[PDB]
Amino acid sequence: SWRVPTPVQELAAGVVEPPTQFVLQEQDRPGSGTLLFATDMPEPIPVVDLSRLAAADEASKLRSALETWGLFLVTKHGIEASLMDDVMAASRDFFYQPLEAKQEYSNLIGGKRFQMEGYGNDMVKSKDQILDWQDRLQLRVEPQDERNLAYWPKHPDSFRDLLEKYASKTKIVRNKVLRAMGKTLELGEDYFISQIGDRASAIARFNYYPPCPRPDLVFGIKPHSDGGAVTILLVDKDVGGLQVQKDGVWYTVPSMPHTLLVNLGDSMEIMNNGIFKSPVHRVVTNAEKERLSLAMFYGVEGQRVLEPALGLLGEERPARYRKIMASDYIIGLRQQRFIETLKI
Ligand SMILES: CS(=O)(=O)c1ccc(C(O)=C2C(=O)CCCC2=O)c([N+](=O)[O-])c1
Ligand SMILES: O=C(O)CCC(=O)C(=O)O
Ligand SMILES: [Co+2]
Repeated sequence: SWRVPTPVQELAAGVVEPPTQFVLQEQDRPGSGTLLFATDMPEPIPVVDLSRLAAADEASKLRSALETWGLFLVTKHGIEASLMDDVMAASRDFFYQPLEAKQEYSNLIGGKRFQMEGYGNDMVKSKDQILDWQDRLQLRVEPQDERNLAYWPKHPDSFRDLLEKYASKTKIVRNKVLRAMGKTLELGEDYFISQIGDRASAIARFNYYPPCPRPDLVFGIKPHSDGGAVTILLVDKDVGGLQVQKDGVWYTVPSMPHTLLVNLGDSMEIMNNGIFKSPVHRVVTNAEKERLSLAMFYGVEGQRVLEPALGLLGEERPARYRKIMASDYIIGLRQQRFIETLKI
């Protein structure tokens, strides 16, 4: 039974204690037993005006942010507040539907076996696995010919249209960030555009974190780094919870309305020879309100061999990561963090 979890939104309704499968060992808890989860992020806060990324001072801000945090907030990103609010409303609308309606999109293929795409939870591997306090709807967006539209919610009926339009807007953001990164690494503005390739990948993950009566005991999403090249994250109504690790310390990622958060993923850490790192991040829950986010994961095409860019290497700049085909990295990332296995 334990390999077929009931959605946390159901298990959380009205409870005053988290069920045992969500409770972390005391030393793993946010605050490690206590109620102080994270430190405020010190100034300067990493914020990048995406419309001015060709100005030298703005490019410098992007570089500083990537060296320091591996992530940054973006303003002037070209996405209407109306579209951001509507795509997150469509997500909320879906999660508020009855369990049996959402389960038509279940990622448990016969109610028993996990796959990534669909509505439900991440894979449960071992009965001792501590589960995260969240549900998610995860969908293949690109390459468009690999989509399985049977997993895309039909209600509200504008869900697909809104996701398609939003993702076309975050793809613009992806391209601007990647071009700025090729330039600052002196690899050519185009370098990462060519890396992701014609069949560049895009996955949409709608996260739903129910309120938790004991946020000191659980993770909304456990510490992790993302697997792709860059992630573009939208947090609905800027509800707090997202935290980033730097030097063993957990820092609150600040909220800014109508902004996006851009963070690097493991594929970029490999490609850029670890000059910038893929940041480890987590979500802590709260007692008062649900929290919703939409992560757009952008990665390289499946056949691309991930390796440190030749332009970053030389006699005194050895490769720090071993070569691996992108699809094999993602599979290995699924089944000690996985990117450490690639270090040489
Ligand atoms: C959830 S994740 O481990 O960050 C994550 C998982 C899979 C993918 C994605 O499907 C890609 C391709 O399909 C296969 C090659 C690698 C590439 O990454 C992404 N992505 O496109 O960014 C992220
Ligand atoms: O909900 C968030 O703010 C973070 C989501 C996240 O880390 C992920 O979906 O990989
Ligand atoms: Co993440």
